[PDB]
Amino acid sequence: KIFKPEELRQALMPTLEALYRQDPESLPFRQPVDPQLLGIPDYFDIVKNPMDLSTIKRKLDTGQYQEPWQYVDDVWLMFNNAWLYNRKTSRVYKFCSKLAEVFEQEIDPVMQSL
Ligand SMILES: COc1ccc(N2C(=O)CCC[C@H]2c2nc3cc(-c4c(C)noc4C)ccc3n2[C@@H]2CCN(S(C)(=O)=O)C2)cc1Cl
Repeated sequence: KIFKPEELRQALMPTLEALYRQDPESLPFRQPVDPQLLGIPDYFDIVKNPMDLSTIKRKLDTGQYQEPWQYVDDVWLMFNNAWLYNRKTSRVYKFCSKLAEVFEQEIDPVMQSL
């Protein structure tokens, strides 16, 4: 099945909207991690392929995803990076987990019906 970008946007955008609707949980994920601003010079030692909601949104908006799995991969990349870098005791890690739960719940029926 070849998907039109507009069909992908239509189908997938609500799952991204669900992530943004999580407040305050999505707030650390809405822009790329800035290690200079945050004083964390080892961030890019640990995280080689950064990802965040703004990047995912731009890619969906501009039709960069050919297939739904590619979107799903970038969402999980974002989550995996945050789980890798941050300690499980941290607020950011727990918020990562909350967003991943919401994502799993929302993406499931969407993938089925694609
Ligand atoms: C709304 O939730 C938060 C709001 C602020 C915090 N923060 C603190 O509690 C301590 C001060 C720094 C701040 C904060 N920590 C961030 C961590 C990340 C991040 C992620 C994701 N993956 O690895 C790292 C590292 C990202 C942002 C963090 N911030 C603030 C939240 C919003 N900003 S910003 C100004 O760059 O857009 C920085 C953390 C959380 Cl979970």
